[PDB]
Amino acid sequence: GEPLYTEQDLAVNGREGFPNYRIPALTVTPDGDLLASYDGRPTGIDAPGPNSILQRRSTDGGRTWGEQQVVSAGQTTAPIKGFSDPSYLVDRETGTIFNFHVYSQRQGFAGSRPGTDPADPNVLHANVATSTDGGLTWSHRTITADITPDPGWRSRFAASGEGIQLRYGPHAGRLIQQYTIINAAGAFQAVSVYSDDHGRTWRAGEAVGVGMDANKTVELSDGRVLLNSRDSARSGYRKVAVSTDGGHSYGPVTIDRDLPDPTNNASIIRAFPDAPAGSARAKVLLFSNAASQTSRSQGTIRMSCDDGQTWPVSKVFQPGSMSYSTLTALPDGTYGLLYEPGTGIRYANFNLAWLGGICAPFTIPDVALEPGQQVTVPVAVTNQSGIAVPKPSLQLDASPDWQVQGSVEPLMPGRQAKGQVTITVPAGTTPGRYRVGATLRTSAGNASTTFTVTVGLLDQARMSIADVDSEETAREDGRASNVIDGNPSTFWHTEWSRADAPGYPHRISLDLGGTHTISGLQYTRRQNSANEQVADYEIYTSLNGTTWDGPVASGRFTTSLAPQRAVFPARDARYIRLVALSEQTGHKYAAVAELEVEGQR
Ligand SMILES: OC[C@H]1O[C@@H](O)[C@H](O)[C@@H](O)[C@H]1O
Ligand code: NA
Repeated sequence: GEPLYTEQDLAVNGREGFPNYRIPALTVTPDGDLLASYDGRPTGIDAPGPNSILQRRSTDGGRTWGEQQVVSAGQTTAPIKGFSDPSYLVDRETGTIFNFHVYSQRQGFAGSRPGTDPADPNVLHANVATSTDGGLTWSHRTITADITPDPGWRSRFAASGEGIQLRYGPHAGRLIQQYTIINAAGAFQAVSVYSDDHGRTWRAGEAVGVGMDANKTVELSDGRVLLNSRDSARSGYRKVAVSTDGGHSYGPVTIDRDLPDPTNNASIIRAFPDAPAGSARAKVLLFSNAASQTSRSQGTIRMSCDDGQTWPVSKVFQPGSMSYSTLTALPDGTYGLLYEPGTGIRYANFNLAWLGGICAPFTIPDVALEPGQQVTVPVAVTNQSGIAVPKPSLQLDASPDWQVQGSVEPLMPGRQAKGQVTITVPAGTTPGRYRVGATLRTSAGNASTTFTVTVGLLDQARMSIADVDSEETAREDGRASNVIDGNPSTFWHTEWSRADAPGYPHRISLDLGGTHTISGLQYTRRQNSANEQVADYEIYTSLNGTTWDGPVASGRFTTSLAPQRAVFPARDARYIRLVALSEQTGHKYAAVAELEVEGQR
């Protein structure tokens, strides 16, 4: 029915006993009682500040809230004791409550020394409070010696927010809390901690990932576990993985470019946690996070109705500052959102009608073309809503001076719809990749997708590296072929891990896959570091890749994060070469996120 958003603080900084409140946690009890947990920070810092774990209770479904009670009390007189980064987990089968948090002594996450004795003051401990009675009374234990089977795992902390219980498959019942660890080589890794015995005993799964951090899991309509992680390598995105063995082990980790993230915690839940395995409702996920690649702001809810493959629906809940957010499914059928507005801990409620979407994701393929050209690309709407909509329309958001229109057949339940998008790119459009937004506008909700229209660039897929002067592959992935992989988040980086690596000049040559009329090169700097930016440069081209004609163009790049063009009289060529002559502030290394070649396909 009617859209609903509502919002109210639970904690403000310098009020009710602490000068700082952070790190939100939120669950629903087998009663329907809502529990909000969070850091009370005397000295305003994460571990090892002598922090407390706090909690409040709503016995009327999120309208009103009881006293600010202490679950875990920090010791601020020496020996100091810190308890921080809270995360709930309900076992709805026994109905027991867990609340995981760190127990820190002298050392934070950074300086945690290997070992697992509770008494050791240089270990950051894994703690879990236990409550068998709805979260009123609490028992306390230290589980580090159970979840460190690799001795070089020198550090750990449970991902703040809320954890899961598997409802399906051979592992049904299993409780799963996510951790981040530090291994011997000091890489940040993701790992599930689980219990097959309702909390009695806990163990660690197989560590997966590099550049990981605070991360969450959700069980999909088929019982697979989706991991969704914070990227500590600062990609601008969420990292993702999947387990087919109930959180023991995950497959390859990828950057999820559907999911821009500023290096912040995020949350991912089942919208319908009790639905049968395999059902339409069992594929529904809500995702909350800072929807900006660069700042903790524009908090955004996304809805997936296809196990998180596609994310058709999104809506901003907070324009301004928004750090950690966590979601929880309410018994009333609405949703709890506990986030960080900046003044402490806020509690928000929304319903699915607020989100304002239609479960009907659509695909419109990427298209390549020269300027002057007209092209029809099809639309395929996968109507997952199961409802009739007489007259849907397609709004497109393309460049100001393009000729664009969208169209979509009537929307029918259970069956797909067809649509079309015609595009004319006028003569004189700047060569580039154009991200065009498409919106499906309908009576019962909107869905939207993006697709790229490449204008006068050559196909990267046909390209290869012909030569590179220098590349780092030992201590990080700085392969030259990264300039032609599509991903501004992966880069070429000249060797750095050895001291005798060359400085400038640097060189990278592309083989174009064939001979093409070419007229320019677009350079994209490395996005997450500023000391390997190319300044002075020359460009060369070749037909046979050994006789080089040039410099055909020359100049100096800016510190602009966007693609920058270097243009030259059109000419046939099978190869193009970039010579980086200098760095922006004089440094040894070059990094390049992307090279595109302006030319005729
Ligand atoms: O030695 C310089 C290196 O510094 C590292 O910290 C960085 O991750 C590398 O990309 C490289 O720039
Ligand atoms: Na790249």
